[PDB]
Amino acid sequence: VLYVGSKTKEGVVHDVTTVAEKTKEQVTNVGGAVVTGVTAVAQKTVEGAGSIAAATGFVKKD
Amino acid sequence: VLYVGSKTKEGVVHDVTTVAEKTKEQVTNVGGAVVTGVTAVAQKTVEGAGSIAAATGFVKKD
Amino acid sequence: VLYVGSKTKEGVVHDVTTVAEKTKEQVTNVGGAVVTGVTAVAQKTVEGAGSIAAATGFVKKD
Amino acid sequence: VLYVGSKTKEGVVHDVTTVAEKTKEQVTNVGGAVVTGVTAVAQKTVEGAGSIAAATGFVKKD
Amino acid sequence: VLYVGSKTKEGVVHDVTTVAEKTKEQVTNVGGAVVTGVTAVAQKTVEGAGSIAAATGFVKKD
Amino acid sequence: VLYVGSKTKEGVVHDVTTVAEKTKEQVTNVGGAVVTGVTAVAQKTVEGAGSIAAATGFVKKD
Repeated sequence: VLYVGSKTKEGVVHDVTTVAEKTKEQVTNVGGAVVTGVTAVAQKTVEGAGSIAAATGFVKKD
Repeated sequence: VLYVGSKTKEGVVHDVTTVAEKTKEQVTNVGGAVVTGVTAVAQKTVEGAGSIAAATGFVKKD
Repeated sequence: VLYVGSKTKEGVVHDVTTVAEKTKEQVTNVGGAVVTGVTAVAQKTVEGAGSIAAATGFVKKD
Repeated sequence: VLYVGSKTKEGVVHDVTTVAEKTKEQVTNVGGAVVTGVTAVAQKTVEGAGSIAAATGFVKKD
Repeated sequence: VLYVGSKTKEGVVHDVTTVAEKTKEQVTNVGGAVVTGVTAVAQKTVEGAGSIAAATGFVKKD
Repeated sequence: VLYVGSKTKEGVVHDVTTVAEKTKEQVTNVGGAVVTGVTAVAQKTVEGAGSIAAATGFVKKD
């Protein structure tokens, strides 16, 4: 790898605008995994066997 | 790796705007994992076997 | 690794604006993990087997 | 006139609800009479020759 | 006139609710009569020749 | 006129609620009569020739 004058953006999250007006919500969770908000995960590299990256709303009952 | 004049952004989260006006919410969680807010995870590298990176709303009952 | 004039940003979270006006909330958690606020995790490297990085709203009943 | 146990309502205006959300308006009046709001006139009696009662948006160039 | 146990309401204005949210307005009046707000006129009796009662947005160039 | 146990309301204005949120306004009046607010006029009797009662947004260039 060798960069020369490189305006690079690599593994990036941006400009995630989210408006909400007069919105009702209601959750009744029992042992599950409810996800309702904003999730902005930015990575570059994940190694490994059996790994898990960026696990939103994940239920693992192995 | 070798950089020369490199305006790099690597593994980054930004500009996550979030407005909310007159919004009701209500959660009744029992042993689960409810997630409702803003989550901005930025990493670059995660190694390892069986690891977990960026685990929002995760329930692990292995 | 070798940098020369490198305006680098690596493993960074910024500009996470969050407004909230006249918003009700109500949580009734029992042994779970409810997460409702802002979470800005920024790392660069995490090693290890079986590790966990950036675990929001996580329930581990292994 | 003679009342006995008389729940009378005579010459009355009520319960004039008026909502407005995200509404633009723009008037360019020149010598006229522009009327844009809420007008609730309640009278009982008006006598006289040539009189005028309850004159909204009225232009009189006699 | 003679009242006996008379819950009378005569010449009355009430319960004029008026909400407005995020509303622009703009007036450019020149010698006219622009009316934009709430007007609640309640009278009972007006006598006289040539009189005027309850004159909103009125232009009289006689 | 003779009252006996008479809960009378005569020539009355009440309960004029008026909310306004995030509302712009702009007036450029030149010799006219711009009216933008709340006006609650309550009278009972007005006599006389050529009189004027309850004159909102009135321009008289006779």
